[PDB]
Amino acid sequence: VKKFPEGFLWGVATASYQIEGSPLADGAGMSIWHTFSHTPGNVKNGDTGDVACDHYNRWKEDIEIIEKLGVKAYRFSISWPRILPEGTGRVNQKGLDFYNRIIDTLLEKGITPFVTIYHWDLPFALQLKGGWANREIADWFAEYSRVLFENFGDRVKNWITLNEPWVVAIVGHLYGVHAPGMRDIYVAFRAVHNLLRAHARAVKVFRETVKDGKIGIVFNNGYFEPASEDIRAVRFMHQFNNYPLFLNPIYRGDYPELVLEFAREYLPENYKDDMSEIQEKIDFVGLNYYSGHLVKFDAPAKVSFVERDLPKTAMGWEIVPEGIYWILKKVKEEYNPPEVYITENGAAFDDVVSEDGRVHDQNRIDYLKAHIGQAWKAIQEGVPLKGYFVWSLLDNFEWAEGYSKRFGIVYVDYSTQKRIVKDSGYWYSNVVKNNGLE
Ligand SMILES: OC[C@H]1CN[C@H](O)[C@@H](O)[C@@H]1O
Repeated sequence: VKKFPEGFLWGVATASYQIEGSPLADGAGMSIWHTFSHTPGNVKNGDTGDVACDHYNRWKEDIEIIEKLGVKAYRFSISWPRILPEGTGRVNQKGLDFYNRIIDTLLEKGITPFVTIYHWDLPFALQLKGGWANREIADWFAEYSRVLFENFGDRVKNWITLNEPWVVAIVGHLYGVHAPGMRDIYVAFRAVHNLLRAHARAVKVFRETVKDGKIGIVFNNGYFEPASEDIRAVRFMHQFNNYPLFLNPIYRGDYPELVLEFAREYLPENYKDDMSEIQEKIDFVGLNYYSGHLVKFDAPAKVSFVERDLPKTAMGWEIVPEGIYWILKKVKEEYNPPEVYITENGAAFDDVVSEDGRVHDQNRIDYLKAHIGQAWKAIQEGVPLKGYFVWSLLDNFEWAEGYSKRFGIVYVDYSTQKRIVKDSGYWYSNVVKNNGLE
C-alpha cells in the first residue's frame, strides 16, 4: 500500500469559464474568453463558454457530487468580470453572491475551498486598455484581489493568484491560440513581467487583509527529456516552460539564465527595477503536470519536439508518470518552497457511456494511479507535498479545443446536462477514503 501523510488534501479542480456558462448573467461584464470564443475561427467547432456545464445553475448538485465522493478540497476559480464588470471600480453584488453560496456550501459540507483568483477570463474592459501588456494591471489586479480578500477571506484561507501565467503570456500573446489571441513576442514578455508584478501586489494586499490565510501561485510544467547528447535544449525548456520562469524572480530576483539569453531584448529595459517587489514572500507553490516531451536542439526558439512511440491521451500528450516525481524533486532542489501542491493532474480520453450506463475509463484510472504513485514517492523523499488535485471534476470547455476533450472524473452529457460519475471518479473516491493507493 501507499499511504499519504495524515491530513493530506485530496481535491478536484475546475475553472470558471470552463464550467459555469451564463457568462453575461446577473450583471457580469464580458471576458476576453467570451469575445475570443465568439470570434469565428478561434475555437474548434465554434464552441463557446455560453453554456458549458451550466455550473452557474447546477453548482449545488456539483458540490453534492464532491461531497458524495468524499473529496476533501475543491479548487475553483472566480470570474473577475462577474465581480468587477469593468475590471476596476464597480463591484457586482450578484457576482459575490454566486461565489458566497459556493463557499458557504463547501464549508457546511467539510470541503476545503482553494480559490484561483485568475484563471484566464480577464475582463474585456481591461483588455481594451492593453490587458496583461499594461503595467497598470498590477494595480487593477491588486484592487480585484483586495475585493475578494475583503469579501471571502473570513472563510477562504487558501488562495492562488494566477493559474499558468506562462500560458496566459505565451499562448495568449505570442502563439495567439488563446485569448486575447495576439502574436507579438515583445507584448508576450511584457505580459510575463506584468503577471509577476500583479501576483506580487496581490500577495502584498493579502498580508494586509487576510492575516490568517495562505497564498501561492500555480505553474504548468512538462517533463523534458533530451533526444540524445540539446541537453541544453532541455535546460532552456525547463527554465522557460516550467516554474523557473516565475520562481527565479520570486526567490532569486531575476529571470533564469537561458530565458534571459533568449528573451532579454523583449523584456522592458529596466525590468530589474521591479524585482525587489516581485520577491514578495509566498506560502506555497502549485504545480500542474500532464505530460513529458522529448526535446532536441533545432525552430522559432531553437527547440523542436520529437514524437515518441509512447501511449498518449486524446490530446496527443505522451503519458510519462515519472515526470510528476521529477518536477516535485526538482522544485525542492531548486527553490525549496515551504509547501507544494499538485494543483492539476489528469487526462483526456475518448469517453463513452456504455450500455450499462457507466463510463469505463480504465485508461484514466491507470493514468491517475501511476501519477499518484510517483507523487507518493516524492513525499517519501522529503518533498513537502500537502495536496493533490485531479483536473477535472467535470468534462468541460477545454479552451481552443472546445467540448471535444473530456478531462472529467464525472461525465457531462451536454444535451441534458446529466452528470455520470466515471469509473475513475469512483476509483478516486476510494483513494481519498483510504488516504492513498492499495
Ligand atoms: O489542458 C488541460 C488543462 C491545463 N491546465 C489549465 O489550468 C486548465 O484550464 C486546462 O483545462
